[PDB]
Amino acid sequence: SSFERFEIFPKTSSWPNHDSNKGVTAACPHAGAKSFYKNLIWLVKKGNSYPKLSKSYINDKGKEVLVLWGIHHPSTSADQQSLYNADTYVFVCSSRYSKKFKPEIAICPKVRDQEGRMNYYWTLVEPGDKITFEATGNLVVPRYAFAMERNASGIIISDTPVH
Amino acid sequence: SYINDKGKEVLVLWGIHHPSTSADQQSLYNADTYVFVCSSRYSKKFKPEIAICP
Amino acid sequence: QFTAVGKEFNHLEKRIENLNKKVDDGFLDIWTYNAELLVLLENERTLDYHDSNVKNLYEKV
Repeated sequence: SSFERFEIFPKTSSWPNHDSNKGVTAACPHAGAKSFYKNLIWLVKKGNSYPKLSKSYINDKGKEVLVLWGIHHPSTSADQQSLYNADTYVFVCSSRYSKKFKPEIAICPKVRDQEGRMNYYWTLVEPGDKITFEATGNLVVPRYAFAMERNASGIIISDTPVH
Repeated sequence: SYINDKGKEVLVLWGIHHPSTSADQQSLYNADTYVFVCSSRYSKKFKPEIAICP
Repeated sequence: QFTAVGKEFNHLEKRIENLNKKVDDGFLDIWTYNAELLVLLENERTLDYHDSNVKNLYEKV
């Protein structure tokens, strides 16, 4: 009933110790060029260090907010070292939600020229609640979240015209 | 360990604690720890996620 | 009642999938049967009614 998309962690200001430009891949091409998702930022190390990441967001919107993030799982340790650190963790928790993630580094079957994996996660933030992201690597970070209120419906899979 | 001597099902509950800081963790308990519970049916290991939450 | 009949399950939720389908198919069967009979029975009565009225008209005369 009241859906809207807003920049939760601005690219220009939110990530001073990390690289937010180099987070593109051939797996998500835009104009035939290496790109990435608009609503998430793939953070890579700045220089030769990836310092402990710590960012939090209080929901100031008068409704539930939908947060999404991703955890990256590179195929090789040489790749892992080159993007981020060796032993890492990602930790997300609100007042309701709480999960730690641990980067499973492995060479998987090649999908879309890609031998790595990227798991996608989400949670709803209560009106007035706080959500903390913490990491030492591998965290695909949120850039855009969605503010909303639900109404108790379905999904049609059809080629039928609209009018 | 506990053997169920009651002639019926018994309901067991327990909790795993996750402190905010390593200084707190050290002061209550050791640095690297684990909790392991198993019956003949149930079996799970737990690993203390130490983090500052809301 | 306002309903969205559709539901979506993954490759590991085949059982609730089939529970959902059982709900859709059980209601289908109930409605189909009842609707058929409701028609068959009220149609008998309607036609009887019409016969009844004529009869009563001829009988009054």
